[PDB]
Amino acid sequence: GRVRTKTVKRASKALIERYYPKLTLDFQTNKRLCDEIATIQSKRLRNKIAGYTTHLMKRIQKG
Amino acid sequence: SLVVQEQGSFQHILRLLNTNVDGNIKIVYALTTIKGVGRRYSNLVCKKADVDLHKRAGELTQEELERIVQIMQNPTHYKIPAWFLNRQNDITDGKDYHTLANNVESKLRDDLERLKKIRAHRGIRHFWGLRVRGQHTKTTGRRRA
Amino acid sequence: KKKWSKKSMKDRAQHAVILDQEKYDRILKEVPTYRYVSVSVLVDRLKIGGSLARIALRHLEKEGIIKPISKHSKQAIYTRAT
Amino acid sequence: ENVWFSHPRRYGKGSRQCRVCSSHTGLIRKYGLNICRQCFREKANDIGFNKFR
Amino acid sequence: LISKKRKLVADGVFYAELNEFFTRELAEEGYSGVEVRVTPTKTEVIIRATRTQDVLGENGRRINELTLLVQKRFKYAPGTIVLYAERVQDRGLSAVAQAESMKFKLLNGLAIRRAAYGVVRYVMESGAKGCEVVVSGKLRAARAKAMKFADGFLIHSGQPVNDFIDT
Amino acid sequence: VLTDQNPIQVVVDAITNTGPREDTTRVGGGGAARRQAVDVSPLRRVNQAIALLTIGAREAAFRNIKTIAETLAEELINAAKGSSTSYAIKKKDELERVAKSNR
Amino acid sequence: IKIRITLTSTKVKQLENVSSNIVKNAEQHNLVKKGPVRLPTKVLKISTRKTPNGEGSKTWETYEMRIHKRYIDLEAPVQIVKRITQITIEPGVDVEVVVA
Amino acid sequence: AVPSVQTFGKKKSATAVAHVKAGKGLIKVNGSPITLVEPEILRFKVYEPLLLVGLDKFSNIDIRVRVTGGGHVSQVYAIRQAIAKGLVAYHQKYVDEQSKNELKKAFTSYDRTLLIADSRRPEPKKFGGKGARSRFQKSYR
Amino acid sequence: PGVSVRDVAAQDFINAYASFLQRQGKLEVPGYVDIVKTSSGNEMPPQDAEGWFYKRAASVARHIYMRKQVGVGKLNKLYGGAKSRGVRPYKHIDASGSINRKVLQALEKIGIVEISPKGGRRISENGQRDLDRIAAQTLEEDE
RNA sequence: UUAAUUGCGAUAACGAACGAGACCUUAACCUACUAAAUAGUGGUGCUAGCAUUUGCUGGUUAUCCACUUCUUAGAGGGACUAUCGGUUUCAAGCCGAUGGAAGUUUGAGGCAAUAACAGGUCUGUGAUGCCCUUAGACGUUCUGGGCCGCACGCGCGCUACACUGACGGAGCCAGCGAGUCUAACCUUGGCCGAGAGGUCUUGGUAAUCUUGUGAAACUCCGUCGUGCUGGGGAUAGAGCAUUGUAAUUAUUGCUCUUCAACGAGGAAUUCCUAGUAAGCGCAAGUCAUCAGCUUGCGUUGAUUACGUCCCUGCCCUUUGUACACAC
Repeated sequence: GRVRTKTVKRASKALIERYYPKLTLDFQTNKRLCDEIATIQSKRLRNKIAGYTTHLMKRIQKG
Repeated sequence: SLVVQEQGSFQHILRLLNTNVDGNIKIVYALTTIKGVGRRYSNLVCKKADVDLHKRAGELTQEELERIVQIMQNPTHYKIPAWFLNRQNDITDGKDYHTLANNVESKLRDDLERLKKIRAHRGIRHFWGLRVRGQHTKTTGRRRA
Repeated sequence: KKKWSKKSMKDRAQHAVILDQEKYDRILKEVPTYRYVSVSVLVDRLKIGGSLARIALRHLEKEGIIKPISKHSKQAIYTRAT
Repeated sequence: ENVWFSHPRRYGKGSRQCRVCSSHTGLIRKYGLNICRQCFREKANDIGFNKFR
Repeated sequence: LISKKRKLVADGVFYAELNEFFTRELAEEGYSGVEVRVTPTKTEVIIRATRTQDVLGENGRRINELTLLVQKRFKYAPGTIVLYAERVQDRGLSAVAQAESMKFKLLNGLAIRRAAYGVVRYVMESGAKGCEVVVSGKLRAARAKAMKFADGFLIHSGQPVNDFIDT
Repeated sequence: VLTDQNPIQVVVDAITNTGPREDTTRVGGGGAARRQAVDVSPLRRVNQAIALLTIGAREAAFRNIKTIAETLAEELINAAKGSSTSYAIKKKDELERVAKSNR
Repeated sequence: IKIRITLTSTKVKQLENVSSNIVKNAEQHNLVKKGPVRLPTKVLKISTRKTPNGEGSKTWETYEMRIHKRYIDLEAPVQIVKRITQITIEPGVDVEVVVA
Repeated sequence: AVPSVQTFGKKKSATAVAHVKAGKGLIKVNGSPITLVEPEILRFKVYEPLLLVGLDKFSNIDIRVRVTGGGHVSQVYAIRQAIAKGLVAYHQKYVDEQSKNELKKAFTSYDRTLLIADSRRPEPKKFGGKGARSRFQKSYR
Repeated sequence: PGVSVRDVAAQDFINAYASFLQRQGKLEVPGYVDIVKTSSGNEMPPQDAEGWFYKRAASVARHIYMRKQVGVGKLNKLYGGAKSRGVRPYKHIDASGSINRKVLQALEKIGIVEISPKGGRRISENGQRDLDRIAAQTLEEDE
């Protein structure tokens, strides 16, 4: 289904907890830095993390 | 588009060698009522007799059939290559022939009896009524006796 | 022994296939007032043979009384000009 | 002497035998490897045939 | 002579044959696996063995006769088969070597429980993330049972089993 | 060639005329009690309206002289005009009638 | 001489590197040649039952072998071609040369 | 030096490649005119473009199509997609983008497959059944 | 206006060319026709007894023209169909080669078709030159 | 909320492992160091039609020239619930709006835990104890027989009961894939021959050879018209061929005669949610030619998808038990 797992949820949370000023709300500009900041062994996985990072970025933007 | 005047000469039935042959149907498929001549044989005998294929069994003259029956009786006379006939190289004679309305059962009895008299495997099978062409009798053929 | 059959009745259809003057001039005088004329229309109204229906249809278009609109096989759609 | 093996086995089902266990059933004659279906399963990995779908 | 399709499928059997041939005589020699190097008019066959001195023998006695076995098995021209043997590092990282080691220990008379505990302990020290051993059959009972030994974390499903797991 | 008005309208009038306005559904009850009448959605209407016209045509041209084209027309002619003899129409009110009794 | 070296390995990575270093090694001699031609992959499918006996649901496993054939066209003298092909020989890959 | 464009349309397994140039307003498929396939059901299918935007874009453009793969109805689908893309790509390179974005808007509104190749590829068959999802038969006694 | 072969219909061409061949009466058929099955899968011979060969010759003539090289076995496949093996499911069956072979050598005999390199037949110069009179009826009537 | 012990989160638990997922395989836009004339080629050479004005197809064989967008699949690629609209302690997330080779994880598949089953296989194994076993035997074979035998019942299946259909022309269009040493297999053309196969093989490290898969289905036009009829080799007889030291219980293919049951099949029952079902046929396994089976496939392409648990079974929880291999 649409739900994502811990391996992308904690990875996205860990990146934001550490790399907050380096990433931003847009997925495309977040993909380019996620694959160079964190060693991600899969194209599909790195896509998932970048999507959950920008998702929490939108939530952080409001409260 | 071609249209004809239909008279009383139309024959609702035809008498070919003591068998009732239907009128009001195609001549090619009317002759199939004879035992021994069917769709292909009627096609050939009608080609040899030069009868219009589009015409029915109604407007056919007596001469048109008399050649048709003559072809049926003696096919090898009209230079037939001996692969249309149903009885080639008869065991009793060795000469090319072709069975008739009543001859097909007579020779079928004759060719079945010779197997019976020699007590062959085929002959004892025909005497038994079981399958003779190797068909398994385990599954098929229960409601037949 | 049971054979599991129904064996319904029959209507004993009498489709004539060699047409005489009585049928020939009947269809000729009755091809008008027929909005839709086809092979099955002829046999189910003038009780002619199936091959007669298509042959007669070819005759009615050769001279020309019934004007065809669709010349497809397996379904012939002819109307009458007015 | 001549009758010890006189009946031919150069064709049919007796000619082919598994090149690993000599069995005559479940053989893979395609591509000329001629291993039985039981033994090919163990030897598929090292023969290069791998599961993908 | 043979299409490149059928030639390659015959290469695997030539390897599958060689792999099975080299697992029987060289059992006591700690044979692990073989690799075939194909060269124009030459064939290099490399053996990874536990005991190089045993697979070599006196004056190469134990390395030349097997070279003759493979030569006369597939009827190549003499001198086109070269046999090499090397000591393979990471003896615990090869499941084949460990499986034979348990097999020989069992044939010696050592208890199954201690032998299986020894191998997982040895594979522990060899640097493995995890190891698993199952000894199935009659164990102190006329009825068979398949009781297991393991440590670390294994993987069962997915592609990584095909590479990260040696069975 | 018949019904000189727009040919397409007849089909849509046929479909709009044989869509069952109400039918009855199966209710278990205490083993077996009754059937209950329920309304029919317009999408279900079109599903049944198309079906009955196409079922009638296939069953009418089967084993008879009539071609599947001409008999599928005669079902649409009577369905659009309203004759209570077309296969679609008879079944439509028959289902409606039974739903009325099994409200 | 119009040589045509051929390559009929199964491991794509072994094929792709050995073909890459066959072009760069031939180009470093400043000789004429064509780039690689990628022929369609030839998958060899062995569809077999999974069970050894004849009991159970009819389950089948389909093994596949991938065959990758590549040829490169060159026109180089043999006295340098022989020393070109035999070097950087790779295990598993099948690099072979033909004459005419 | 002749203004040309080569494009493609696709179907389930059919593929039509169109060579579109500034020619004499001719449309041809497989070496034969597109107007003479004449099965009277799919004549309008290949006619859909010129029937809805007219011949104002077909005056001085010659189009030749080579379709292969699939069946009769599939090839026709590919033919429509090939000629559709060719007119799209022709007004992309040479004619104003205004002409192209308006014909795409009309082609999309009429039929999405006039621009998008249908993504409905067949499903492979699996064992234990006659097809992809159908099974053989479950017998119980 | 411009003249070309394919710019005309395909269905009316095959019949019209056959009538051209039948009217001319130069195909030089030996005459053993209307005897053979015409296809082992076809259990009945052609209905058009007086024709069925002028059309077949017309059919192959257009077929060889649109192709480059064709063979006896290839045309058997093209004109073949499915054989009804009764209870057994249907299978593709090739046609008899004599009908196709002797319809091509007849085209050779009259000049329609010439032998070709690499094996097979080819549309000949004489075969194409008589298509102008064939298409004349089509172009005159509609324009 | 789950085509998810998937997550959000109260929290005597914390931190983990396996399983799920992730992973691996396909379709398809990179147009630049993924293409040979193994694919339309952009200009060679001319022939067969009309316009002397502007097409529609065939092509010797190492001059090529600003060569690659279709079955061919590497390197930053691409589709992550874009963004947005609404609903939920705004928590993970049902649902809609343009979008892009595609959006409920893209479709499909492989891989796939811990207990278990006296599940199946000793008839795959040269993997394994016992058998009045080591020169009359169950071992080793050779000839002839036979699951290839019929009162009957059952399971998986094939072809039909026809005008949306049979037959006769005719038009022709896919995709998986296979094919050569102690080789005559892959029927290409020039074997007159004529289903079948002997002559010759001119034939590619199998895109240029079978096969530009050149096929069945399908689809202008005509033959019978509703009948146990052209829906009929189901069952017999007669003959013609090739593989097979050898077919008589048809090996298989081919030609000829008659209708046999069968006329939307009872209770019952199976499979099925998309280019699926269903129709259709082809390659491969088997194979000494020729298999109604399987595996793959590809051609033509149907009614609802806001589903429910009453329709037989799964998962979790709570509860009762006199059950414990356990209703």
